[PDB]
Amino acid sequence: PLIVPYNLPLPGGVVPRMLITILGTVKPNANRIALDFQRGNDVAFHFNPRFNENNRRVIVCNTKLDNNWGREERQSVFPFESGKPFKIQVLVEPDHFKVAVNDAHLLQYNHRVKKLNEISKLGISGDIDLTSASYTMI
Ligand SMILES: OC[C@H]1O[C@@H](S[C@@H]2O[C@H](CO)[C@@H](O)[C@H](O)[C@H]2O)[C@H](O)[C@@H](n2cc(-c3ccccc3F)nn2)[C@H]1O
Repeated sequence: PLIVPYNLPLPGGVVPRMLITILGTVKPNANRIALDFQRGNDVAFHFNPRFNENNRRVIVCNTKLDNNWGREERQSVFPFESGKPFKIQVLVEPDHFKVAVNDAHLLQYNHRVKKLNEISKLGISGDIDLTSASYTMI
């Protein structure tokens, strides 16, 4: 029952072995969700489930630098369902973010922003009831 959009500070940025967990429930008739791992105004890793892009469900990932989006990476495996509880786990690995949803691997996103210790905030937005957002080292 956290307020959305939600800003989770990531003190000292991210680092390999850091696991970020987001628990929530998708709203009925959801349109979109976004996680934005931010380095100041830049978005190192945007993770964006879209429930209706041309009547298809797709996950779009990208990076925003100096207010410009780059090349999208798209994943049609789509583990979310309107109305249902989810867990997103984002594990920082040395050369990529590794994302699992509901304990099943979903995608990896290679690091474009390389100053990992400056990726100091996670924004959580869109059509969810947000239960919790936290991090730990594994
Ligand atoms: O690349 C990734 C970006 O994509 C564009 S749309 C893109 O536009 C291109 C140019 O026309 C096309 O070339 C390309 O096909 C098409 O995907 C989105 O607006 C961006 N966004 C989403 C959101 C957001 C806000 C609130 C809640 C959830 C959210 F997700 N805030 N910003 C971002 O997701």
